[PDB]
Amino acid sequence: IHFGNLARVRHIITYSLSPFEQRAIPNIFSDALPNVWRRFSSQVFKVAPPFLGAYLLYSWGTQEFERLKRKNPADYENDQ
Amino acid sequence: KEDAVPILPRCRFTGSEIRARDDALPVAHVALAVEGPGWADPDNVVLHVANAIIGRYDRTFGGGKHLSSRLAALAVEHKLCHSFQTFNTSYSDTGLFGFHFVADPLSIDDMM
Repeated sequence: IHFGNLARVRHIITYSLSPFEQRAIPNIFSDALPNVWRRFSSQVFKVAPPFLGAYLLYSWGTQEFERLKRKNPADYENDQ
Repeated sequence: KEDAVPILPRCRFTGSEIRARDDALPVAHVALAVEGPGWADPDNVVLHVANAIIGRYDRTFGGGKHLSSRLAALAVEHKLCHSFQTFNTSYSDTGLFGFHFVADPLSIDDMM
């Protein structure tokens, strides 16, 4: 029994309609997408940054590793 | 125009709910209904016969656990409510067929 002991609530009214009287995925353009954008926007500058920094570090370290496998001509300039 | 009886624009029924909650009230009231046929329909007779089968109850009915109304018996046996009533409220072109019961906060679900 967890329904009826939860909280003391007073004066709130709610209106809802049967699933059969309304559309499942309504206003995709007027409401849906705008918010999807809203949400994306609000977050991008919090998430994206450290991932971008992670990328660079990866890129650097990867390339730097290959450069150290290549030969430096300055070791054979007087090997005649 | 003077001796012409105006036809009323029809009212649309909607399956839906409205919950006015106030835990500060002693008991809770719930009413549920489907759309009715309207005065003219013969079916209204059968509908009333139907509500006759379900009937109504209220803590003072002495018949108690022996009432013929099953819902009433259960209501008694399991202390389901303080009272309940069926109804077939008709109107010109529509109506409301349903029930309304009064119960304590913790017996609302079983009653329904």
